[PDB]
Amino acid sequence: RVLFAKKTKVEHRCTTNKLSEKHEGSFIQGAEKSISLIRSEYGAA
Amino acid sequence: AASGTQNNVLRGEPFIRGAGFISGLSYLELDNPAGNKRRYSAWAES
Repeated sequence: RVLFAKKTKVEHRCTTNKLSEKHEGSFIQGAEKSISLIRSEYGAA
Repeated sequence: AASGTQNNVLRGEPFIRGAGFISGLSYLELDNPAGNKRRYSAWAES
């Protein structure tokens, strides 16, 4: 302002950015086998 | 929006060749994968 004349200018600006990525997992595998022989029929148990 | 797909198919075909006891081991495969010890002994005796 100079002296009548008056001037005023105000500017405001804000920005915000956010990113969140999360991944959690588990996989399990297990195999077991057997084999046997027996050299009366009652013993088959 | 949420969508879920469930699909599980398990089929068994036991072969027990005990004339009458042969069908027991085949029928026992429904929900019971492991063979019964007593039923196995009965089939062995047969």
